[PDB]
Amino acid sequence: GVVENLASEQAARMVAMKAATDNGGSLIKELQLVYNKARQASITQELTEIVSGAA
Amino acid sequence: TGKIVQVIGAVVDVEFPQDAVPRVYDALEVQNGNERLVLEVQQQLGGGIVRTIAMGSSDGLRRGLDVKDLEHPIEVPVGKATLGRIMNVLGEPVDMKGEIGEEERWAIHRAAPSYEELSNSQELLETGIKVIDLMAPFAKGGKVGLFGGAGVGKTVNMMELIRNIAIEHSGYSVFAGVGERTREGNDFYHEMTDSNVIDKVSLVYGQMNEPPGNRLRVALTGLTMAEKFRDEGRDVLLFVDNIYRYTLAGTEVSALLGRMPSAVGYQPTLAEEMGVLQERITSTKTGSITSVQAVYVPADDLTDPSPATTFAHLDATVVLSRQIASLGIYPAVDPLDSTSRQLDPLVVGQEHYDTARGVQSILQRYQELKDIIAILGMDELSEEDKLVVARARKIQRFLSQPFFVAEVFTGSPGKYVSLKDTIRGFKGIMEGEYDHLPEQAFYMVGSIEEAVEKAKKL
Amino acid sequence: MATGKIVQVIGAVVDVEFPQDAVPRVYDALEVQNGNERLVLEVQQQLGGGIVRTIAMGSSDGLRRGLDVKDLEHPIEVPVGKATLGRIMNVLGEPVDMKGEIGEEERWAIHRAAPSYEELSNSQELLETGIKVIDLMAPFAKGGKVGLFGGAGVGKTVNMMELIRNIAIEHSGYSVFAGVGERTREGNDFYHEMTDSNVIDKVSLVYGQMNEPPGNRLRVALTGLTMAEKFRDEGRDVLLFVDNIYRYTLAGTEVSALLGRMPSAVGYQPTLAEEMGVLQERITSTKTGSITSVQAVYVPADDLTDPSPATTFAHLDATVVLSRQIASLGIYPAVDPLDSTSRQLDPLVVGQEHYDTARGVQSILQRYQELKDIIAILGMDELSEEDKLVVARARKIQRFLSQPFFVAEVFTGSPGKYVSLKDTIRGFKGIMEGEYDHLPEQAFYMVGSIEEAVEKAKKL
Ligand SMILES: Nc1ncnc2c1ncn2[C@@H]1O[C@H](COP(=O)(O)OP(=O)(O)O)[C@@H](O)[C@H]1O
Ligand SMILES: Nc1ncnc2c1ncn2[C@@H]1O[C@H](COP(=O)(O)OP(=O)(O)O)[C@@H](O)[C@H]1O
Ligand SMILES: [Mg+2]
Ligand SMILES: [Mg+2]
Repeated sequence: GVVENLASEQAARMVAMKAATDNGGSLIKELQLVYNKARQASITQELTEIVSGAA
Repeated sequence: TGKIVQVIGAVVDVEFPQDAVPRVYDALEVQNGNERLVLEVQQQLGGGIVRTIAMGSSDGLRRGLDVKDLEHPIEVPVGKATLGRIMNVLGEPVDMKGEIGEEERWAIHRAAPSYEELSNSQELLETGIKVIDLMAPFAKGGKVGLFGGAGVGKTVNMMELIRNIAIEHSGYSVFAGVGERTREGNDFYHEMTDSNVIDKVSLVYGQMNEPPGNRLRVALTGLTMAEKFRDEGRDVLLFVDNIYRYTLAGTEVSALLGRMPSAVGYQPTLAEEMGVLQERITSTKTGSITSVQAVYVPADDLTDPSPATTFAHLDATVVLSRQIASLGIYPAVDPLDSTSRQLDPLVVGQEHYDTARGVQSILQRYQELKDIIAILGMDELSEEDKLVVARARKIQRFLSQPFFVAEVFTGSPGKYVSLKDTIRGFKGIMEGEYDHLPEQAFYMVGSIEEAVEKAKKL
Repeated sequence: MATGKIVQVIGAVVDVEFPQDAVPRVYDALEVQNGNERLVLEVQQQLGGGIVRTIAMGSSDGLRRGLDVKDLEHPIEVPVGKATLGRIMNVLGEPVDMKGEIGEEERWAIHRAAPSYEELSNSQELLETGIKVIDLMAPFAKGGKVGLFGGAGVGKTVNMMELIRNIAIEHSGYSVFAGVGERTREGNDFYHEMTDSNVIDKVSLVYGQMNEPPGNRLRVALTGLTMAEKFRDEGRDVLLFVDNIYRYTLAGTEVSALLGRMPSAVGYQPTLAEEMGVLQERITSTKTGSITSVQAVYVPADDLTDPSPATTFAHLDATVVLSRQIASLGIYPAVDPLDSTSRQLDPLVVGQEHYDTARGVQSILQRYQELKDIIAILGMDELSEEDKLVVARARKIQRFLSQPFFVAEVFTGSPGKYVSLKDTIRGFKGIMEGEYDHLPEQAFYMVGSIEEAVEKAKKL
């Protein structure tokens, strides 16, 4: 029983880490939308603060 | 006596004789075709030129038209005769009834009451809404603000507060609709009239159809009426339907007035424009104004300058959020961001205060776990963190309530929950005495007994 | 006579118009009577006909239009030489210590051209500072530059005080301290510490305090540089301490914004990388003498990447990064051994002995970083017999890098210790070879030299 429980533990850890790696990959693609939106926002704000200060 | 010399959008330039030039904030009058247009002067430029904003549609204005200098600011009817009637920004009647039989007219530009006159009042005010008066209770004579993006429920909440306070309250009441839908102003006008409370409410409307001058000045008119009722010795309710449109209408006009832009394109005078309004809406020794203000948050960004500079002017701030409304949990109040000046042990008592702080503590601990729950799933949690998560989700459900004004949306009938009856329920959920019920037993119910019942029926 | 007149005043920016025969040049100094007082202006731009735009080197209040302005036909020029040792001076070379006139023979203009690439000479003589971790992990040669990077409260200023004290006492070398944007509280503490430690007579100080207009805070680095250059021409080896490069760049940004130049990357002036080079290129060892420099540089919000620290990296020869975590565990000088670095740390210059000791220490600490997180989970008894040895030796090495400074005695009462480089290498090389495996860890804490660890172990 102990050895079977150990093999079962290894199998469950394998599948749980599979699930966690997919959950991390699916979160990179949310963080990148946030990052792109912030990149664009900073470019716009900076360039407007320059051009609108002139003259 | 004056001549128009420029017309840019909503701002008009007028040239007067050297010695006849109007004062700031005076009102001028033009005959725009078969119409009479009112201009309010903003600035005195050099040489008898004076720059104005048009309180009307700017189209059709030629250069060289003759404008007449009325020698006084914009003045609006005020007092008991303005009661139960709809009014323009210029104080003109806009319902189809006759003229307003007012005895007195006041200028809409005034100084705020002196520091010596203010008054302070801990008298708590009950609203039958669980979240608002657990987390962010407010007092008679205080200011409340409802912060939220677009479409999250900060008008439904204001109509429920109107229902729960302004029908069960004796004094007069005022409603200013600044830059919002005319459909909803009509719906409100008829909801009042078809229940005979209309004749104790005064209405002013500057809705979103109208050019910038109207949306810019229509808030000061509602304030002037409320201040007249305050000075008579009464106590008043003042509801402002979206105060964000009062500064956006300033941003629209600002660049044409020749002022350099500031942080995110906002006028450079944003904080002063906002303060010189928010400062005259306060209670005083002679009478009190209780207010509720809806405060739109652009792009859901709570750090935008316009919301950011408003938080300092309110006593109770109720922050609605989209990431909760999209769970179907209404009212979508965020309890980790709502707050009140009145939440002290010395004001609400140790038990109310302690329940509120425990609820914030649980929901915050639940926020901290969401990233590990998202990566590693819920089974890696300590055996007592699973319990924190279960009670946090139960508390998130129980914060929901069915409103009487939201029957049209969901069918289910409204509920009224008293304070004594909500702190008891939350103390129960926190102490663990309802751990055997399912989450859904708590969604959209009244007091805790209705949850204990709904569990029987699944 | 006074040929000019003021025509505008807008804050710190003053416009003066001269007859077109006698327009001042750029960087010339003007002078005006600001009431019962004297104010000097520095010309920045010749714009238009006879008109000149300037920065006031003082408070602008009280200036009228139409006052008479007189042009000193030379840049701002300051006293130099031995006369300045032990004195405090503002950007204009006037004493702010109330000890009276300076007594200088000679005055030099603070604007001058850097050495040509053929006048230089490259000599690899390492400085000896007396601080264990710096001498070992970040050696720097004469004529080179060192940067003390870190956040706030980590020790940049007291580390510079300690370096000054050692250089002045144990090597009798002159020094110059340029307080670019200096907090007067720390400037006074520095003055009283230098005079109490009895080193003031070999330092000359320049303070541009924070309460002064941007022009004062900007030009102070050049005054300190000019004094250090005068000492170099005499054939000496001097050492120039700049109290914060971050505030040099901020003063440059403000001065730029006042003159209305169109800003750049994150609000910084356009000329940022040119100002930094105008400064850092005059600090070099020429065949006649040598200027060494050590420079504190605040990193705002820990990011090492915004233009202010990012641009200075191009000029440094060694970098010592100070960490508030290390400082909070109480091991001052709070230098991180793993991230600090040097361009001189290679065998051909420091010899194989020093190089191998340094790399061995870094390797032991890097391994202890690995073992920390196994010790946390599995407990320590699951480590090998050898790994428990790496752990004990890494902990001893980590204690031994701390040292009691002479200038820190005011904070802790402990007397300071100066440690020669031979003792440093010998001590670390002994610890890494198991020579001292029998002493307790705390025997090495704040102990200075290795021979004082064996003394301290007897008392524990
Ligand atoms: N208590 C509630 N029950 C159900 N739906 C609600 C409730 N409160 C608000 N809503 C929903 O919120 C939506 C947003 O409406 P509204 O409050 O007018 O937004 P806004 O605040 O921008 O005017 C409504 O269409 C309504 O369906
Ligand atoms: N070697 C040290 N010994 C004792 N205290 C120190 C030491 N280094 C720094 N400190 C503490 O740090 C404080 C400020 O250090 P300082 O070097 O001025 O920081 P910064 O680098 O931000 O200027 C000092 O007041 C002192 O209390
Ligand atoms: Mg609305
Ligand atoms: Mg410092």
